Amino acid sequence: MTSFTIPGLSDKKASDVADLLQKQLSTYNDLHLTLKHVHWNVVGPNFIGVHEMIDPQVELVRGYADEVAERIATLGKSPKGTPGAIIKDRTWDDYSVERDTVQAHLAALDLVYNGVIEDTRKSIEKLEDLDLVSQDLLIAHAGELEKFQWFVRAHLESAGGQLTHEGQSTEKGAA
Amino acid sequence: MTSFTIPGLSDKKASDVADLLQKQLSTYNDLHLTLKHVHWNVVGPNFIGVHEMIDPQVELVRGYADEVAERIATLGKSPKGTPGAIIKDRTWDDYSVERDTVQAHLAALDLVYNGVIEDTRKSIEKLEDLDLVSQDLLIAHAGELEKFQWFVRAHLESAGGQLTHEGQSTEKGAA
Amino acid sequence: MTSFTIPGLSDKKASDVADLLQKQLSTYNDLHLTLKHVHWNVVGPNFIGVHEMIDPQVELVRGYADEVAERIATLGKSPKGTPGAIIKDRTWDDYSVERDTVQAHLAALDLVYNGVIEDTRKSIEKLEDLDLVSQDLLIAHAGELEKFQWFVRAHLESAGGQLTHEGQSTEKGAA
Amino acid sequence: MTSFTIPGLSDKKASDVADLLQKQLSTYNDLHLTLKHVHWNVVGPNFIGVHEMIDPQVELVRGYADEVAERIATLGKSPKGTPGAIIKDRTWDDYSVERDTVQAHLAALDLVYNGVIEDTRKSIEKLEDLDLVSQDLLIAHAGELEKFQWFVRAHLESAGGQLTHEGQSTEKGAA
Amino acid sequence: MTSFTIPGLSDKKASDVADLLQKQLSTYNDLHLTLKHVHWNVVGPNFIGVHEMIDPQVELVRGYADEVAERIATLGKSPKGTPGAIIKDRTWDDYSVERDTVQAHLAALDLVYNGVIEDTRKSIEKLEDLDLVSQDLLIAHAGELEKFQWFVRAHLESAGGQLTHEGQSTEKGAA
Amino acid sequence: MTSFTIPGLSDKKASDVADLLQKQLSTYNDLHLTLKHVHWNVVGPNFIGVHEMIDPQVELVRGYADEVAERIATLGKSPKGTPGAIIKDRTWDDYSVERDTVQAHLAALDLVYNGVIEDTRKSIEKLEDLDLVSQDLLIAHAGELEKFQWFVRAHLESAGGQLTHEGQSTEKGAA
Amino acid sequence: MTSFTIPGLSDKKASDVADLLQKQLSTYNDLHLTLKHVHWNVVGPNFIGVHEMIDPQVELVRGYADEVAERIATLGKSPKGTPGAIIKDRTWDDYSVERDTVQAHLAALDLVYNGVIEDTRKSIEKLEDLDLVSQDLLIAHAGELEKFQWFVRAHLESAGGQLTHEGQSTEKGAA
Amino acid sequence: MTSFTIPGLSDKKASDVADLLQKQLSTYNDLHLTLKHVHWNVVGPNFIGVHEMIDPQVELVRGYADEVAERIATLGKSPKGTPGAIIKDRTWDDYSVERDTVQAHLAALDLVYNGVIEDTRKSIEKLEDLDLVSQDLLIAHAGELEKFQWFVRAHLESAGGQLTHEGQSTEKGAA
Amino acid sequence: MTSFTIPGLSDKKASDVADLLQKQLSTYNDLHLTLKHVHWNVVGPNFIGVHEMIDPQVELVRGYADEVAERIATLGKSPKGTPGAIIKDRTWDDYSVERDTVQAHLAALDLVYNGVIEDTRKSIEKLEDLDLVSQDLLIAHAGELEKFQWFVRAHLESAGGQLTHEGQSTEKGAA
Amino acid sequence: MTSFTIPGLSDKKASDVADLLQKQLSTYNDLHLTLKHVHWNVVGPNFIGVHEMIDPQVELVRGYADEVAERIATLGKSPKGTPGAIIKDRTWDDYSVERDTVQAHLAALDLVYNGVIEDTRKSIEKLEDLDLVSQDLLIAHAGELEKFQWFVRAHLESAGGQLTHEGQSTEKGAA
Amino acid sequence: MTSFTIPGLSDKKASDVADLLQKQLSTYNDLHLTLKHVHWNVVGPNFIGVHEMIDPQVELVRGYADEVAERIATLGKSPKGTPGAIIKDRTWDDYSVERDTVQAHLAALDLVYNGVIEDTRKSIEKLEDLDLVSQDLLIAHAGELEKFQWFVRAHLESAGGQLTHEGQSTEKGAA
Ligand SMILES: [Fe+3]
Ligand SMILES: [Fe+3]
Ligand SMILES: [Fe+3]
Ligand SMILES: [Fe+3]
Ligand SMILES: [Fe+3]
Ligand SMILES: [Fe+3]
Ligand SMILES: [Fe+3]
Ligand SMILES: [Fe+3]
Ligand SMILES: [Fe+3]
Ligand SMILES: [Fe+3]
Ligand SMILES: [Fe+3]
Ligand SMILES: [Fe+3]
Ligand SMILES: [Fe+3]
Ligand SMILES: [Fe+3]
Ligand SMILES: [Fe+3]
Ligand SMILES: [Fe+3]
Ligand SMILES: [Fe+3]
Ligand SMILES: [Fe+3]
Ligand SMILES: [Fe+3]
Ligand SMILES: [Fe+3]
Ligand SMILES: [Fe+3]
Ligand SMILES: [Fe+3]
Repeated sequence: MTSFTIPGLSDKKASDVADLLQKQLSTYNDLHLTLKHVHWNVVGPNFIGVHEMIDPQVELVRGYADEVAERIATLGKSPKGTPGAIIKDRTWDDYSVERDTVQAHLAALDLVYNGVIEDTRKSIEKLEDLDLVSQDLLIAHAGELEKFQWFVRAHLESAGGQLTHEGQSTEKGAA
Repeated sequence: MTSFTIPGLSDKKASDVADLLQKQLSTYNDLHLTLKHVHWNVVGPNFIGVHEMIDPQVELVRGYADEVAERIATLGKSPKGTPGAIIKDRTWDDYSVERDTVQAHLAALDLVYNGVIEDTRKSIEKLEDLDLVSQDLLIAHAGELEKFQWFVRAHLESAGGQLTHEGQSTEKGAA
Repeated sequence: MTSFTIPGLSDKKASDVADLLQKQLSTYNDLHLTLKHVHWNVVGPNFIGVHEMIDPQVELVRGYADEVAERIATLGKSPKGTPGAIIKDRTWDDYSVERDTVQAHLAALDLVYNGVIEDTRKSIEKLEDLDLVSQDLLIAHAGELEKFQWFVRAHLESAGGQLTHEGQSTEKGAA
Repeated sequence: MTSFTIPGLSDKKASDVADLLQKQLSTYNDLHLTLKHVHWNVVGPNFIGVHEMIDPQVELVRGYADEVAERIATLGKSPKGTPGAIIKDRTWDDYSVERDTVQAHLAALDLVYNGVIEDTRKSIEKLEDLDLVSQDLLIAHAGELEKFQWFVRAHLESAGGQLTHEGQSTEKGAA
Repeated sequence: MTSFTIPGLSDKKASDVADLLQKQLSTYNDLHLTLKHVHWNVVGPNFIGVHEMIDPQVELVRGYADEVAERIATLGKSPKGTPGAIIKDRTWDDYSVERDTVQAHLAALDLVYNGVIEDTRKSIEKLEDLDLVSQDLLIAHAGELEKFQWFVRAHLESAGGQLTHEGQSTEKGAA
Repeated sequence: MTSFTIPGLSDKKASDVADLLQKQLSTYNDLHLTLKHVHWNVVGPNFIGVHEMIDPQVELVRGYADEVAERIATLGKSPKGTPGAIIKDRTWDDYSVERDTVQAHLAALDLVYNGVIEDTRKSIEKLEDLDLVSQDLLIAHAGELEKFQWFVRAHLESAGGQLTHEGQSTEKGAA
Repeated sequence: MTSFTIPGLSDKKASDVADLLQKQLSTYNDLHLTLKHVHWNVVGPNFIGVHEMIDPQVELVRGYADEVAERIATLGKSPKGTPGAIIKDRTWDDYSVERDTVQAHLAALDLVYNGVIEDTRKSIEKLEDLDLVSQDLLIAHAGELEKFQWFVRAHLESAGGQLTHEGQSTEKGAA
Repeated sequence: MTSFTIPGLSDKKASDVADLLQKQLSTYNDLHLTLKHVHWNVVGPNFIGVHEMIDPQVELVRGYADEVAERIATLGKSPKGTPGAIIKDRTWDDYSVERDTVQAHLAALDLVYNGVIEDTRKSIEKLEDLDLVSQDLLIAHAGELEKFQWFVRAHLESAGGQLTHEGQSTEKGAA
Repeated sequence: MTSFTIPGLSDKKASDVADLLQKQLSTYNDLHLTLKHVHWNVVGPNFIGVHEMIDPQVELVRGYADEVAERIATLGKSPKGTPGAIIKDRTWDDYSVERDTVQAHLAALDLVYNGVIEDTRKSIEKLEDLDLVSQDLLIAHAGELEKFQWFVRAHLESAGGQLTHEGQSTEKGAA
Repeated sequence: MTSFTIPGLSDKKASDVADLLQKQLSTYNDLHLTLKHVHWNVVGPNFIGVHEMIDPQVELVRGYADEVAERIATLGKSPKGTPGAIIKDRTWDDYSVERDTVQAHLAALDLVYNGVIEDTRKSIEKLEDLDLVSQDLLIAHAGELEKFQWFVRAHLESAGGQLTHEGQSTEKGAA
Repeated sequence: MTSFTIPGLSDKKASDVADLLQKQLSTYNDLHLTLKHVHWNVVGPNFIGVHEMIDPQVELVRGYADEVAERIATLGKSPKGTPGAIIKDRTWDDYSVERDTVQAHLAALDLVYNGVIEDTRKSIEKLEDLDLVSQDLLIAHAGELEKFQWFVRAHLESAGGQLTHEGQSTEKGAA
């Protein structure tokens, strides 16, 4: 049973890209479940616009999870997508907010995205010497992830300055 | 802050339907992640047909999770969809198979579906005296869930008799 | 070769639902062939409207036959759909009208539908204690079957009263 | 002119289902006109999201009115849909709000829906012994009606508790 | 609270166009309900063609009601669309026909359209000096309204001459 | 200026196919104008069904005219499609019926089609030795032309026998 | 057999609009046949772009002919669309060009359009006192007719000045 | 190089319509750029609904600019659409707001629309004696422009009265 | 391993049709590659129209290659589609033109088509006694192939006569 | 009011990418207006093909302007899109050609594109050390921009050599 | 005849990218013909799934060939796509398998893909210093090419290990 991988790629690197994506795979799965969670637990006068704004993102992220997963399998390894594998690779805490105003959930998500976008950014740099294709993959995602954050922030942005519920990891904005 | 619910429904029952669906909500979320997991980890000569056969089901189940969740929220409670809430309400073990033949994964899934279809069946009967609408909801699902199992089984069915990897909870069919 | 069935269903009932649907399966197959038959053998000034009115129904019924059939297979049994199995389970006489006015064919069909709708109605009641899902299945059909009859009747309806070619099993309306 | 009805249904029950739906028919017609009325008479910063949120519902309800009406006609009776028949069967008061904030109109609608959902709920129970199909019909509606209310409420919901403009029949919430 | 209106329009005229449309708004609402009413209460050999011919018109008119209504709101006033406002602005009698032949209902509708088309024609002339845009609006409608009448008439037209159930306000044609 | 034609075709035959199609081209142009003419000048209780039944045919024939025309041009000659060229190649009389019942117009058209279908049939046989492709072209048309006639006839067909307004060239059926 | 017309229109004017449109009806029919004629008889290096540019126009004009025709019928009269009625109402000469360069045909068409656009312009002014709706109808057309001419001219336009094959009724431009 | 224009239009008027539209052309171009500008520079809790509400308008206006431009070219003149031609024909000041709340931008836009709708209104009246078609063109636009303003205003409208940031040219509403 | 073929066809003929199509298969493959080649290597003022005109043809031919190939396989033999099999069955020279004016490439293609259309024409006649279905297949193609040539020629056609770069196998037209 | 930016990006670089894109934003806006300008001011025998060839590009560029703009906003800054901001950031001269042959406008555009493609190329290199995502963004554009230029050039290309109106900044090609 | 190229690219590099792509162009053309070849020559129980799995890939590759080709032309050179140019640039042997099991063909293709993916990988690295855009182009392809291989391999993969018909260039797997 000769283990395989992409033509012109060292098993060393293959396993290196494989591990990076697998961590990414779980970030996404956690995220499209979370996103969906805040989708149902939002309340406020601007309920509908944010309620609907989230769905396309959930759809988009689910695809990313799928893209990234099959890339691992193409790399030669086996992708892990059961609830356990998520909690396992997961390095942060399970989304804590529940029924609550849009303003709250948004502020919470903003932070969540800070986590995702910062790690992806890193993986892109790391991947550069490992596999340009897998790097291209994440670059594509990054742009869409970063754009969605701005939609969230723009909702919290200050009159002409910026963000409310300012840099306070894990809540901190009743204003 | 007066708690609400459906017009013509006793808070007693509301909370009763709410709890039933919340358990259902997690079964689905676990299932559409699992389904997706076996989607990427299948191998064999009949790889493509099963690879693709699974996707519509994943799409369908994700919707069910969504339907059921908003029903809870309409009931007055708050739906839980983060990875933790899954493992919490979850009463069985995280899908165990990984890269492996279609035949294996199918046999594994069959069993998984046995779990889901049997609990839904129960909830339907229970719900009958609680809320006909929520019961109708699950009835709809049940039919599609039951139908998908048959697709899986039909792949394991015997010449003219029935199922291979016969009633052996957690694997037991190298034939 | 261990025979299978739906999780949480007694082989006793499974075979009971199975038989009911199989009789239904043949009623449909007979019906979408008949419907199609009258579709080609109609004449009159209102030819086109009835000619086209029938097609959607033929399409709809064919699907019902398909739904019901796979339900049997999901139940564990084997569905029968060859011309013989039809004549076998069939308990009435093969549509007798041929080239003839819309008014005639409609009156003939009305009666045919009386047969189908009355038996389905029965099976629904019977199924109630056997399998709620299979019952739901037929309920869905029933509504569409009953609605189509009204389209047919509305064509025979009296000025403000009702039906022409009044209750006369097997023709009886040259008016 | 022999009066007709559904095969396997007692004229007694037919006329019983017929009357129930006819009352339902007018509730809908009143509702999709009202819904449309508040659609044009809304103002506020969250104008657009609610403006558009209402349309699908108006479209959906209009269909329900249509479904229910043809069911009556299939039952053998004659459906009434002119403005007079509405006011006649109508048992409550004509929507009273006019140009006004979303928050107001929503609170007003919430109450309106309380009326509709409570009566439909009743008719479902009543219909159970009369005609399962007609009951299935309304069950379907109910779920969509109940879901739309939640969209409205979610806009009035409290931080983590519930509804503003709390239980005050006919206005009572400037907060 | 400074009342507004269209740039370059005298509040005098604004309120003048506003009133004209509001009367139009109710004519439409009455009409798309009526149209729908005759849609369900038709019988005859040519049932289906007329049954279906009506729907597009109902859809079209509902839109007109919507167009006209938002024009009022754009004018600065508040549009009225509840069942009461209809009966209020309404100057004629609630459609009187019920279950009955196509020929009858058509003849009845013809007359109804005579009412609508004659008043719209008038409003167009009146509006000419008030607001060309609002006039353009109704002109558009008029053409479609007038065209639909011809479909109705063409059904009643004489061999090569014209209309049956000739000029007899409120029925008068058993031929 | 070397005249061209299809590779492997004798200029003798080319000009022979060319002439046949050019006569066909005018038959079509005359026909899709006529068809359209009777489309606007029909009256009766079954007005709508026949009104609409004609349009697809007009669309279809217009295409045939287009197909046939470019075939001529591909043959090397120049197709003629102005009103004059029609009257020129035309060998029969300009459709004579005007505003009149469906029954009349249909009977008139039936005859018109008898003309078209009989000449096309001939051209097919003639073309067989000239150019199989051009023959295939007309065969295709023929089937659709012949089918449309049956729609027309089926409207005039006798109880179980056949056609009314029986073989009477240029009218002859007030029954 | 009481002759009919549009509600609120004097038979005097009806017959006046009727005649104007009937002349228009033939102009269109002549035009969409002609347009089609030049569509097949064009040659040159820019063959394809003009070949295809013409089709949408033919489709558009055919519709105009249809619109205008049913307007006549709605007016109470009977529209004439057979090849004879064309030549009859026709006041100019049958398109004379045959196989020939785009440049030629375009120049020829330009002139043809000059005829159509100038007469329509007139009818619009005339109609103003007769029927605003029928006037609106032609105004709509005019814009599309005028726009298509510009496409044709733009092909003949001078470096920065204007039109080639300058004002020379019936050919006159080998340059 | 003989200058051209629309058949039946005096070069005097042509150049008159031409100039009017050219000013309109620049108003639009300025507007769909501005609209787009505020589309990106909005912030607030109701960010998404207004963010998206603007796009259809930008798309619509861009088309208007296109329609109007080709009308000029059809008139015989040459349309100007480069950034310079805008600033040139432009008679007001370049949109001044930048990153800022929806409420602000809306109030700013309202005023902008007041400018556009008032000038278009004028041009319509002026054009009436010049070219009915070009007048029809702008009438069409006007209705859509006026309607969009109402969407903007409805967001600023008072409880039951009207507009906030009341008549204060160039800002004046922190409330 | 019993060799198969179409029911009711002599292995003698099967192998005869098989060989004919296989030669056709390579002609197509060569052609849709060539067509594509000239698609990229065209230059001139009429570049775009011809650039795009070619694509549909490439798409169409590729399908023909596919149709024809599976027909061989259905015949019992094995279709050959690798670059070698092309050059093998190929009896002419590899397209020689490269970057060059439309006029050139067209003239070159014209000749290429002369080759294809003449051989197909032959195969049709030959096939007539072998297999009517396979003959029908090629007849269909032929018509589309012949039509495309005319598009090419029409670009080279003379003022009113015909083709430029007249009958000069392998170039010969700088005019 | 804490200023924000992308997670894992130094405010130093953010403002650096921001400025680069803002210059790009104006290049695009200038370009899709210009492109549109030449779209209306083209004349010649190949008018239509180039007229239409331009539209997709205008649509594409407008999107790029939108993409790039929201990227700035996501970066933390504020995008500028009013006519003034264009002229401001603009470093070249406003498109100078007006009504004129395709050949001219194309040659003019070619040069315009030389400007855009050369600056984008630069920004890509510069961005490489600043933000890979924003670099990816422009790379995507570049390919489409570069491809469109080739369409333009291919129209000016020499027999087998290259470009006409050879390297002559600001016109220089009457040939 | 001044030779051209992309703005901001040295003719040195242009010709360097040009040559790389031209080799790529032929690899693709060879591949989408081959792919298609194995598409028709497959047999087995899993025939259909692989039969259909291949088509999307053939469609995708054909596009790549098209993309890459126009990139060359945009670079200034001339793309070569005739069967000869393929065999010329081709450095390996023409696909050797013919009618044969899926398992065989897949194993054969796997190897073919090893060739393509390894060379593309190389060209990407090489191109990095030549033209980032052309590099981006191939990166995109690579990902899709690599993904398709995995579909092929997954069919040959071992129970939990990997690939059958293990590393044996040119067949070697009857197991
Ligand atoms: Fe997915
Ligand atoms: Fe997938
Ligand atoms: Fe979902
Ligand atoms: Fe949802
Ligand atoms: Fe089916
Ligand atoms: Fe099926
Ligand atoms: Fe409806
Ligand atoms: Fe209906
Ligand atoms: Fe509507
Ligand atoms: Fe609306
Ligand atoms: Fe056509
Ligand atoms: Fe054509
Ligand atoms: Fe038409
Ligand atoms: Fe029509
Ligand atoms: Fe546009
Ligand atoms: Fe345009
Ligand atoms: Fe294909
Ligand atoms: Fe195929
Ligand atoms: Fe855009
Ligand atoms: Fe945008
Ligand atoms: Fe392609
Ligand atoms: Fe291409």
